[PDB]
Amino acid sequence: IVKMEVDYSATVDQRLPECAKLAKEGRLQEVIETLLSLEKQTRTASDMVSTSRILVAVVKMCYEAKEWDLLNENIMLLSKRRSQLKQAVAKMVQQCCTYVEEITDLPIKLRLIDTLRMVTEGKIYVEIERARLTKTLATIKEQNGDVKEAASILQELQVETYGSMEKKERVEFILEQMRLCLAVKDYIRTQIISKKINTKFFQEENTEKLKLKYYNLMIQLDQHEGSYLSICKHYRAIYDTPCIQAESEKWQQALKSVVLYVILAPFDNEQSDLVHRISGDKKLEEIPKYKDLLKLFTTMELMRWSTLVEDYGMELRKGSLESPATDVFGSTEEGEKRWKDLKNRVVEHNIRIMAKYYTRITMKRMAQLLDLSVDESEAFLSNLVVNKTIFAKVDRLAGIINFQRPKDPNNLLNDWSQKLNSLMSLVNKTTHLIAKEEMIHNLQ
Amino acid sequence: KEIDGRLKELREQLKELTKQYEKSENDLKALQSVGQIVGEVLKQLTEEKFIVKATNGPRYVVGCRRQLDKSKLKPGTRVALDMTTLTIMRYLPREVDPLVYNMSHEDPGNVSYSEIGGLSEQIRELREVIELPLTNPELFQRVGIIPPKGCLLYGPPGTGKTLLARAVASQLDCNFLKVVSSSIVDKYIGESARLIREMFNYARDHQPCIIFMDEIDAIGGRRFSEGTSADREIQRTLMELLNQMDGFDTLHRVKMIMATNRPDTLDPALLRPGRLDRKIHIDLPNEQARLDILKIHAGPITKHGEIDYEAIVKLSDGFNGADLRNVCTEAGMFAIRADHDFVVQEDFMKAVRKVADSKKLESKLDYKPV
Amino acid sequence: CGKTMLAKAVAHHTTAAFIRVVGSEFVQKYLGEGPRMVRDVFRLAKENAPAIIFIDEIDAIATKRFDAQT
Amino acid sequence: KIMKSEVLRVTHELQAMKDKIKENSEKIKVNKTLPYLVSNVIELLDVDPGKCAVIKTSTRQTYFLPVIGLVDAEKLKPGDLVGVNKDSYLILETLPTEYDSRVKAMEVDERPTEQYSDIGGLDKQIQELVEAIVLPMNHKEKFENLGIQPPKGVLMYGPPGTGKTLLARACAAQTKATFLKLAGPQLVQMFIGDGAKLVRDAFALAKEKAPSIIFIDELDAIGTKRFDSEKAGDREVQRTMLELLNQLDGFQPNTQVKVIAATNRVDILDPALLRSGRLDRKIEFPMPNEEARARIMQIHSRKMNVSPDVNYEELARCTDDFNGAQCKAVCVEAGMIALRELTHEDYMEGILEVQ
Amino acid sequence: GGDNEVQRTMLELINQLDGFDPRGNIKVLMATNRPDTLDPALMRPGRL
Ligand SMILES: Nc1ncnc2c1ncn2[C@@H]1O[C@H](COP(=O)(O)OP(=O)(O)O)[C@@H](O)[C@H]1O
Ligand SMILES: Nc1ncnc2c1ncn2[C@@H]1O[C@H](COP(=O)(O)OP(=O)(O)O)[C@@H](O)[C@H]1O
Repeated sequence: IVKMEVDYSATVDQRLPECAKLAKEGRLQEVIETLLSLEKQTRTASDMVSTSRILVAVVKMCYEAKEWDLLNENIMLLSKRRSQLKQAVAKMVQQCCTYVEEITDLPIKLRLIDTLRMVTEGKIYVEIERARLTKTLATIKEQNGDVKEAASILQELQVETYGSMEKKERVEFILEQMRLCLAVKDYIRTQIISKKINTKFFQEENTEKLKLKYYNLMIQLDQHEGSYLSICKHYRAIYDTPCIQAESEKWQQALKSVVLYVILAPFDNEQSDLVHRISGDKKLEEIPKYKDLLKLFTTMELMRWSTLVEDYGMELRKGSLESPATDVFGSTEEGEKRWKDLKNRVVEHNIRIMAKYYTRITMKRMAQLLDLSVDESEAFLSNLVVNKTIFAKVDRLAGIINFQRPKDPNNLLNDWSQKLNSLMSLVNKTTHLIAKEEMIHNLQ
Repeated sequence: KEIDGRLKELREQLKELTKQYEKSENDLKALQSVGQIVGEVLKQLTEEKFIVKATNGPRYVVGCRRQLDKSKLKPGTRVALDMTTLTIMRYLPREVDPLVYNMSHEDPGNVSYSEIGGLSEQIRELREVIELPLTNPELFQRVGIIPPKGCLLYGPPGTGKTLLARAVASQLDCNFLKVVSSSIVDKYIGESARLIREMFNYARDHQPCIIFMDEIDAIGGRRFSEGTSADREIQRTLMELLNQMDGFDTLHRVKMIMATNRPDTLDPALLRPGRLDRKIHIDLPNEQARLDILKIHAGPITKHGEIDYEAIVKLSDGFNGADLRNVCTEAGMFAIRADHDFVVQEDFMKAVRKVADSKKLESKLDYKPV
Repeated sequence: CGKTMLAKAVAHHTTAAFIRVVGSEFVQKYLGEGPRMVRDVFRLAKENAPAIIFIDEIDAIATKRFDAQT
Repeated sequence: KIMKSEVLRVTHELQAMKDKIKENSEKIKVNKTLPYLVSNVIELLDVDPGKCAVIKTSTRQTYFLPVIGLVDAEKLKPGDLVGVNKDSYLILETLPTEYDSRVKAMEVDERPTEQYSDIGGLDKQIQELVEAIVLPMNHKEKFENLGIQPPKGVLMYGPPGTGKTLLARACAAQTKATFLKLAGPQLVQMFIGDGAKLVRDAFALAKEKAPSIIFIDELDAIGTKRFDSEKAGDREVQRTMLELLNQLDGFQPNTQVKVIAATNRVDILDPALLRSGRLDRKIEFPMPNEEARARIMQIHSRKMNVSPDVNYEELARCTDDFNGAQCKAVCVEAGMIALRELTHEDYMEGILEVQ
Repeated sequence: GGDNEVQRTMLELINQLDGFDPRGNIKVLMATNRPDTLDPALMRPGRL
């Protein structure tokens, strides 16, 4: 930073070890003060290596003489005297980081926060920030997982993540704080941090247990409130990882989860694309979920969930592994919520398939097909139409419904004319075909 | 084998060769090719009637016959016409400023921007004005602000501005536009602001364009008293430039990097915040920065471990990296003299004193900063 | 004062057509149709009695009187 | 095996292939022998759903020949003066462009004939710049194999009459390459960008015509010492100065076209042109001593045989603070009076006449 | 910029009466009342 004026390498070499011997147990503070004067002299002489060695020696003397309190105000004075040399203080924090991690003790938490206060004065991205990250991670381990330190590690990561990250160390630090955030069970902030970090991909092509760990912590975050389409998308994003690391149990249970989720997701054009892409997989045939997907994806079958709970509901009781199935539906509280989420999901599916097949269906039959009463069937029918999914008009006094838009006489005669022209074209094609086949058949 | 190996000769002579009969037909095809006149459709008269200005002659109207996709044609689109076929036979997109294109797409093979020392602050200034807005718009979305537009570099004529401009040009080499800000003058009254609008339209076509132009003082000026017709052409060119870069419609993801030598003579209207968001002065190289540049320039030099670099630092002061390859050069043909394979420290001392005595003569080595 | 905030207003204070014209754009190769466009814009103005014509950037380009014709 | 069938096709397919372009070329070369429309290339890289072009014709027309049907855009770089079909409205063939009116032939000497023997006095300096300029021309391959790119900018500073102009032309003659001379004191043009345009086409002309010698005179006039007063701030000449700066690196590859700048006082330049990749070889041009001045005028008068046995020693004594130009004027003053003085005494008055 | 066409004429006239190859055929004489010639007044000792 600034040019060195007067070096004292000879002075520190001839005196510092002698000072250490004179204060082996640290009972003398005049020795600390005289090295403070010496490092002040070198600081005014703008020497960095001499000051750094003095600070390293001072903390080392405090380590061996185990004066924890006197260390606290000593490092406070050193870091607050005039701010000294940024290289020297960055060094001194580093050996302090190396020392606080070896002695468990009770007041190391006080040591951790003390250095945190010394480094939080600024100068984070510049002059060492990994020490502060390690101290915050060290605090997490000391408190064994809570909400206050999880918030602290939440509000710390952003500066160093944006400034100077590591393709392994930084992302693991992000993974090690979101799990605490999910442990706190905060959802808005955990969603915000997850979506601001997942933009940094294209390293997962060489992941060992990182992309899967990220995903398996954000599975609970999404599915907690309402997510069902993003659930299937990253459950297939953890399905393609056993493709390169073929382990049967995780692979098969991932297949069971993604197949169940992709069907369970609310109907949309994108979900139709995923279910068609998922279907036809060569490696998916050997599981009962293959039969479940083939039945429940297409051909507009009557998805009577009362029948499905025994026809294809065996995954609840016993399957090949039934570990994802028990996680989804075998649970008590969240399982019954997902059971109800299967219960309705097949109701809109049955309404949707009935929309393209039956124009007018009596109220009793539709309620029986939906496995509900008249009022519940009309309530869901109202739920579809307010979403503009289906074109439905009901006479509630009569209990009769219609799905065909009233045909305006303009386009009604247009399709009649198009039907006429199609017939006219068919006459032309048939006439040419029969007359020419007539010509071939009378070549005799 | 004689019937085998004599074959392998004769067909190879051709392949790429004997590729002439069709080249002949193509140029004969050109010989009877109709040349279709070119205009810009000002506006669409009706669904089948389109008002088109010939680039030179009058506005005609033409009409697509059966399948020319009249919907995709827009007021201002480019179509081919014929004074005989009465219609548009095919449609054509736009232009790209060709003269500017090649001189902006012929960036020579440079070295990395890390090969110049002492300007790390300027390097990170370039990163947080170019890379940051496009890589992470989500952070600025949480911020809710627009990224800055441009940055100015000024100082002594020897700083590394050309190296930095060439290094950032070599970083992309595909969407980087270089401007020298002096080919604007031409024989005709036109084609002065027409070109300026054209690569601005090119900057509209490609979002991540980095526009570099040098010597704003070559168009800037302070104020022209008793202006000449050539002076008057600057001020309308400057005004057109100002109203096309700031104006009423702004640019998106387009950043302008400009450099000059006289900051005081620049027009105050351009340098106000909003057009020039940041002003950066590249100062004198530091003594340790000069040491790093000297080591960089003396990399591939046959020398042993006796060179007193500190002596060079003490003697050579106020000397840009320009003067340092001079010293490296001057030690070069000093080594050529007497036919010495290696370079001795005395050659560097001769170079330092000769360059120092060279530099004594010149005064006012740098303009004062604003 | 903006010098156009009264033209963007007023045209809405009393409902009236507003045209930017732009003098700098007008001086171009379309000098032959320059008379025609003035006729066209005047006809547009005459078509809607509630209208105002607003022309900009006259000083620098549009018929400066002290500098000789170039 | 299968040769005799292959080549009876091949040689036939070779000769008939080439004959039809011989027909076609003719069919387009007569059109190339009748082009009429300048090529103001307004390019589009129209990739076929490769390239394309717009040609502002001479008759004020525009023709969008598709994909440029005859000439590759690698060589057909934009500009003007490239053959266009008068009937087919297609790009025909490249042809030399226009060298900016003044630059077409400002003062360009095709080949100088002045020899290195008639100049002298500064032989150490003249040999120094020959090694830095002439050798990079004749033995250019030696530098190419060595790996060191020769420097290009040589600044030759010294009071007038030191033989800078002859030395530059003599060096150009030795290189046997194109020589281009720039009237530096008159590059200050009232027209905006005129001097910038002139220097561009001078560099363009030099690049198009051999490894040349760009001999720019009056570098002090071109570049001010940045001593900025409101009397004159070198505002409009800083335009042209940085223009010369950005064209100094145009010929860095293949290391051709050297720049020689002649002035009297190098101190009147800012540290812009004194750059290692730019003008770097500054060579002093002092007034010759008594021996050198006597030798210079003796060489000048070598073609004069009127007065035998003139040792010019008294002339050397009387030639105090005189230039090589002054020595030439002194000797030719004898060449004007030595009719019908004569020996060792018809030389003094030459300097006295000028003032 | 005051008298630049004069300078245009000066450049071309020097190119014309430079002689190139010396020739005793053509002659040139320049007559004024005051020696107000430009900078070529020092090149002319070789020419005029
Ligand atoms: N900071 C620097 N580091 C390395 N080389 C430099 C530096 N500054 C100048 N040079 C030398 O100067 C030449 C580049 O000219 P430059 O100074 O970039 O022109 P400008 O300052 O007008 O942009 C190169 O040959 C380079 O070696
Ligand atoms: N060493 C020399 N040998 C022969 N003639 C010389 C020499 N030095 C100068 N001259 C004369 O000087 C004239 C060149 O003058 P000029 O180019 O104005 O001087 P400078 O190159 O120093 O500016 C030539 O006509 C030439 O006759």
